[PDB]
Amino acid sequence: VMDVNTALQEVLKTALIHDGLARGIREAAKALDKRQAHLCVLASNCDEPMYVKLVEALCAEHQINLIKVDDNKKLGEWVGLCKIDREGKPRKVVGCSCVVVKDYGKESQAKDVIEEYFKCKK
Amino acid sequence: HKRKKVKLAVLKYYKISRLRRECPSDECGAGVFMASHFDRHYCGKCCLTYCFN
Ligand SMILES: [Zn+2]
Repeated sequence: VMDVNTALQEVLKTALIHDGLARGIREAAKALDKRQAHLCVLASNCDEPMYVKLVEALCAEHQINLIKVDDNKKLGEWVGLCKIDREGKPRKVVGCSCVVVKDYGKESQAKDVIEEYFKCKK
Repeated sequence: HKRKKVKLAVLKYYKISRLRRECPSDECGAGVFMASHFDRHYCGKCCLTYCFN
């Protein structure tokens, strides 16, 4: 079934290959303030309370759709700041807490996040 | 001797209430923050230096 996990992987890869993915918090900050965002997702595994609270306030300001991933390293692997190392499993994964989609890039299966938007709207 | 750049743990310019100003320029603004020194204000990427007494 086309769930939000596989569709999220798809849209994040598509954003990456078209250079429309701003990884981090400083880049997420300036991108969110510039009103050039399309989607934001933060990781549950953040011990810092100010980070999560700031992301909630900033996302709430422009009311963009929100997703969770529940693992800092998994989200880092998804966004693509890693080295493949001749296999599907990669090594030396860098945690990425927040990432904002500057551009979808290619309109392939982009509807699924909007489907999830209606699911939250419900 | 060479300069060794100092590291900061996180960025805290917010509380939505911003705690610094933003560079009034064509190229940059609304997201780039102007340094608030003890006397002056200064934008890093552009060098606009609003002195204030
Ligand atoms: Zn500037």
